[PDB]
Amino acid sequence: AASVEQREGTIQVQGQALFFREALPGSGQARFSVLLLHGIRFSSETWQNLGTLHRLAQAGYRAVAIDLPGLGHSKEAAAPAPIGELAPGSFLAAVVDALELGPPVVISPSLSGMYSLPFLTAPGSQLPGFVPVAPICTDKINAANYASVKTPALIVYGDQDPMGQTSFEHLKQLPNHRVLIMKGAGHPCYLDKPEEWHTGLLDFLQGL
Repeated sequence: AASVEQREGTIQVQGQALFFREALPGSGQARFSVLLLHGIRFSSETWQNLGTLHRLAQAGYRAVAIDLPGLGHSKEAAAPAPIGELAPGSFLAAVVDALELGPPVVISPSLSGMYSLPFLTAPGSQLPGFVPVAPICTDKINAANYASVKTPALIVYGDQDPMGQTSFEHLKQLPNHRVLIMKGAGHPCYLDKPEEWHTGLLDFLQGL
């Protein structure tokens, strides 16, 4: 195909440089943008090697994966908050603004929950789609705020992941959601069953 991918992996966000990898259609046109976050043991590089950025690009989407503060090639950036608490919801807004992605579908697994959830619930921040993958901090957002989010959600998790069921109890409070349970998969379920993950993901993005 004619998929263009760049890793100018550098944008200034709240005074710090963050690394990012990107893949887009090539014509330069895309239905909308998809922002991918990562777990503490991974980074944007994991999405690249898994083929996700490329897959999404050839399907007509602009795919952008960043490295969160202190991880990956963003090692010298300082995290806005410590593991244990929510990061400012305005952090990802700055990210989106620097890359000029426009309202994006946010894929948020594990650790990134601390960044994505506060953003999903930020004032006036109505996203096109949200794809949580056993995020942390789901219990830090109260029912009232979850019920206020109208953005479509695809709750994905592996049935072998104890955080799957736990986080689901809170996430199910999202008004518009669908569940994608990956049988025989663990916490990083997208790595255990790539085909099932990519198929479910694309199917979801199509219905937006």
